Amino acid sequence: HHHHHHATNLRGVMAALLTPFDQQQALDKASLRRLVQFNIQQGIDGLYVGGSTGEAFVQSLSEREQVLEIVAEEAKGKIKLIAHVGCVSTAESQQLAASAKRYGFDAVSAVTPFYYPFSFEEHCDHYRAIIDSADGLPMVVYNIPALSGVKLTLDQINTLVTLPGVGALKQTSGDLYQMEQIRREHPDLVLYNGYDNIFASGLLAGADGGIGSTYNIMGWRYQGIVKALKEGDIQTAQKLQTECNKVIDLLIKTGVFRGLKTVLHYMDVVSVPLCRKPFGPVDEKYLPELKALAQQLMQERG
Amino acid sequence: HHHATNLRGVMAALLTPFDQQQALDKASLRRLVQFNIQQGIDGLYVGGSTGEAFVQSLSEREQVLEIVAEEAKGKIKLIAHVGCVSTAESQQLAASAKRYGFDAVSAVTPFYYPFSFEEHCDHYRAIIDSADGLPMVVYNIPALSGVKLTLDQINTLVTLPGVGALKQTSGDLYQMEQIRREHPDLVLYNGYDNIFASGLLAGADGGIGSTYNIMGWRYQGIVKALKEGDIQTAQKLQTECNKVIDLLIKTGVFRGLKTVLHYMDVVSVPLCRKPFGPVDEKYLPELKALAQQLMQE
Amino acid sequence: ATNLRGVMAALLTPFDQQQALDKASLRRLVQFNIQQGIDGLYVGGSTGEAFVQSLSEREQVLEIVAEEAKGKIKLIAHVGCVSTAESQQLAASAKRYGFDAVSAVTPFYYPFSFEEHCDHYRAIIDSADGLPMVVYNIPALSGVKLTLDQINTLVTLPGVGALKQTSGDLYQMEQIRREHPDLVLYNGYDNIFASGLLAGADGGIGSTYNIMGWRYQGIVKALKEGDIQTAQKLQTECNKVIDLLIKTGVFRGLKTVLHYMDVVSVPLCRKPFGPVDEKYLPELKALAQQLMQER
Amino acid sequence: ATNLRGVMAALLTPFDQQQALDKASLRRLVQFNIQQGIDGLYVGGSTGEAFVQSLSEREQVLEIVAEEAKGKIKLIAHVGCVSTAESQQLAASAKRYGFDAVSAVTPFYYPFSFEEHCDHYRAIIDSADGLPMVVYNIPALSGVKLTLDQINTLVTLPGVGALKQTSGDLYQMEQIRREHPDLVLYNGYDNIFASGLLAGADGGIGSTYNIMGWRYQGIVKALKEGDIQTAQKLQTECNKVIDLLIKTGVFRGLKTVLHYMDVVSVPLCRKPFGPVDEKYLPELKALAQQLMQER
Repeated sequence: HHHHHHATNLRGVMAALLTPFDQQQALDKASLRRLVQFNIQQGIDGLYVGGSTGEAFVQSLSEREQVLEIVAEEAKGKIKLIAHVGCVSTAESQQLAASAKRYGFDAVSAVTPFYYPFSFEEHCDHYRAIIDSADGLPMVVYNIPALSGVKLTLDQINTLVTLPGVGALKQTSGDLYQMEQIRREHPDLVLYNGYDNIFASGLLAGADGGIGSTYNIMGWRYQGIVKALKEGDIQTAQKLQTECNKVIDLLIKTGVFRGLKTVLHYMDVVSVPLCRKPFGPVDEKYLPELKALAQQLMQERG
Repeated sequence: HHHATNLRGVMAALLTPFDQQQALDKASLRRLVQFNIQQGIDGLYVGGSTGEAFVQSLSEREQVLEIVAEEAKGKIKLIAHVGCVSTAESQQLAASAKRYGFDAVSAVTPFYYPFSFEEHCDHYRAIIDSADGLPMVVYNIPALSGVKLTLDQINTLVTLPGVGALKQTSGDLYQMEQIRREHPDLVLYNGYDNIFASGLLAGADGGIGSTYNIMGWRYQGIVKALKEGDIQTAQKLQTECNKVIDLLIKTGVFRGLKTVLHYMDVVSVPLCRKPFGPVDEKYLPELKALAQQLMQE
Repeated sequence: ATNLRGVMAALLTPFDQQQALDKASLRRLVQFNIQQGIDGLYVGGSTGEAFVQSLSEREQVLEIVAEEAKGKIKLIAHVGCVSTAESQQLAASAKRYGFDAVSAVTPFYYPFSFEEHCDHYRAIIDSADGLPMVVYNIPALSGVKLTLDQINTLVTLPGVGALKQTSGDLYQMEQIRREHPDLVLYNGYDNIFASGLLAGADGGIGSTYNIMGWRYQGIVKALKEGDIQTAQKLQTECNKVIDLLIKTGVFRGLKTVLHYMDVVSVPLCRKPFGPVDEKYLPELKALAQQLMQER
Repeated sequence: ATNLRGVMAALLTPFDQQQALDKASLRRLVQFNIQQGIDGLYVGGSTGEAFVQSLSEREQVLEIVAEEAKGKIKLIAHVGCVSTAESQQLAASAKRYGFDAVSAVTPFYYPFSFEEHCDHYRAIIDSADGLPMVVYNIPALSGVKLTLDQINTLVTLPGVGALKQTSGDLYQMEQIRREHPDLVLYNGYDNIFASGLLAGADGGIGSTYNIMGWRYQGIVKALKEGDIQTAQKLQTECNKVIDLLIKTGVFRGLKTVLHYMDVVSVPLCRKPFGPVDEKYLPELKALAQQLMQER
């Protein structure tokens, strides 16, 4: 499918960008800019902006557009930029897609619309409408059954990823039989592994990249896994995945987004490491570990 | 809980009319509000799931809340569903509900992202504060929210200061009985229309539901029949409601209700917002026949 | 199938200190149930710990219960196994012992297609040799998720006279009743019995009927007479007991209550079920005394 | 328990058109596996249709397999039942027949507490009298949802030497390996074998190894050689076969391929399993021919 061929340039390891907030839970613009540069300096292939990790679903459309605009100013032409524009509403999703186009993003993406049960035909129309509003930007279908409640069959996934204008699939599923099945059906499809804690295994199963939240603090590790596997150095790939999972273990305990924001706070990137309500603060007993992790990561990096 | 005793009854979960451009249809909203008042409904639950809240902006939700208050304040009870995923957004809507003179606020357990139980409690606390004296109706709908509260957690939520009711959209009638047993004075709304009679028997003392927009009097009739010990009439009414619900599930529930209301000369354009699609045209004869049946009744 | 309508205790299987069948306690439990005014017994079901018994042990229980109670109350033999052939054996034995009906749980563990489920029931019905089949639906334990349409096909199979509906979905209970006005339809979850009857069930089969079957008969009566408050009160009292039994473990909690009622010598379930925690013994003792004083 | 590390076929149990054990085909299937170069056999498991056989039938199969294979390849006896006592009888029999290890699925149908699962394993381990235990985790069929902490407790019980992990959660696979660097850890889902090895499994137990065990051994080899492309190519070929087997039904599909390889006389599973849809026979025959020519 030629739409898959035309999206070849989107293959890679893309950080799901966090949205920094200030003490009053408004956008912290200076921290957002610092975070974008910090990701570029890690050697990340691109950014996935306004996704789950960006706390999109506790932001308004206007807030999401501001983030999109700022990220484009900072990063357009330097690394790939995918705009997650998905809302429950098709119309809202289209507005964000239109804005992504205006700001010069390389792609758009939409989570399968959630809360209300929609038919598969309704899902397909949703993506079509957003693709039209994206005005040439390729679409990354975003599948995350754990949070969306949307339970697509493989046949449905196949239809979705071959809609005109779709160039990739962000597969946030731990089912690696299905990962292999998708690769086998679509040999040229850009296929992002969505769960960071199985990245090496997802690549082996057929993913050709990833999009993840933990890439913000250790994206070079995931780059290092791609490299190890390409060279056939399985031991280095396993070692890196194991180190990633030790960190993921801690972030699951602390809360993932806020744990990441706190680590980035000790890396001097984020000024105030809060998520938006109803997310609460990181428990203070985890602070030594998170600071320790921040120190560990800079020392292996710098 | 005995304070909020005035919130007991059968409250329609109000639909939000739209036009073919997907804009709010305010004329049809007003007509639908009056249609519900004329049916003898006890109140309206505004901007809930049935109201298509989660495909509207805050401004749109506020516009609807305002119009309903204009139409119905003082005539029937008004509950504003103000729930968003965001606490701050939910607080804005709660403050607006207060301004418009609603009798109560409500919020669905915040969804998509997993939140801890403590995070849920703080969310409700913050909204109650912004409601500034309006009692809170905790809204539990596990099937759509993905939030799996334990009974003990439900107990903690419903006894938070400012909480006067639970909207229990759950088919587990053991838990319905357990909630009634623990909280003898709690206003407890049955949320699944197709078990209303059984929910009342288990302990609910009223309900909030989408199908009440077209046949609210049948649910009042179940309440009446059960108060008089007339099981047979209660069962017959529930069976008739379920015959309708079978059809609505086939057609799509919100858009089916809006189509019935369209044939009743209430709603101009029976559309839901995208990504909801239109009613399959093969169902229109059944939906029209139903409107006629219900009007004659 | 109309004569199968009613309130039937899901009989427990008493065991001795060595986990073998305690035949004397079994006989005592059967009589105890008859004296409570139960309409019948459902023997060798989930509650009977069927799935930790051999086929010969299950036959032994069936034979003895028939000795005790045949002619006096209705007797339904749960003959269900994963294996069809094993299920057929028990069905043939039920017929020999003179049971009024057979029953089989949807076969579990391995996923079977719906037509495989249908063939399974057909085979068991053939082996039942004229005994009506009670289809037994319990999704929470069986893992089998039948659609309403599939339930409709199952309950209309030649030879099927009833459905034991162990589901808390009371929309579906009403739908089943509406589709099949004459079907015998047993409410399976004790803790919604009053509500299940209201939705369309015309009786029930349950584990807690062994210790308070008269309360459920009382709910049927109260509803028949339009005494909704009495029905609700009885359901509430049943649910207070069910709360405790869920804490203690239901089969062993029931056996322990029956032990304090002088019916069951040794109130053990079969391994891997463990014993009742000793800290719940005062509550279960208090419960037996209350129920005995209640009659 | 390093000696248990490897690629072990979950042996199918052949039956005839009467649904009786086909012992001649069992012996042939055992020999066929040995000649494929399999490391061992896991006997009377899910794939062996344990849960539609009597204890005696399961014992007969265990005895025959030991006769054919003892000392030539590793032998693991799946002795698991819902009942602890039944599981203990099979464990004692496995010991008598000279098996290298025993295994038990988490007991299913009735909800048991985690303590009750542990005591179940302790009892089976005692009856195995020195044979190491392979804890068998298969959430999708058993309905038992163990936490990582619970799995950690189980795999460290005295006498446990391995975990059969039939779960597609490869985060947990990695976590288990991280916690227990020396634990024998079998990948249970054949269609993610290469990925499970990468996450931390050090071998596997699977149903499809009966017809293409050498491919899985080839994946283990390719990964140790650091040849990722060959590991992927092999996994892709295994999944093309698995796609077909899932369409046909896996056990009966495997038996049908084996039939065309002249190993199994009658490719039937026991009722309530039905026969293969005849429209799939051309595909299943061609697969047999392909696989015979490849080996």
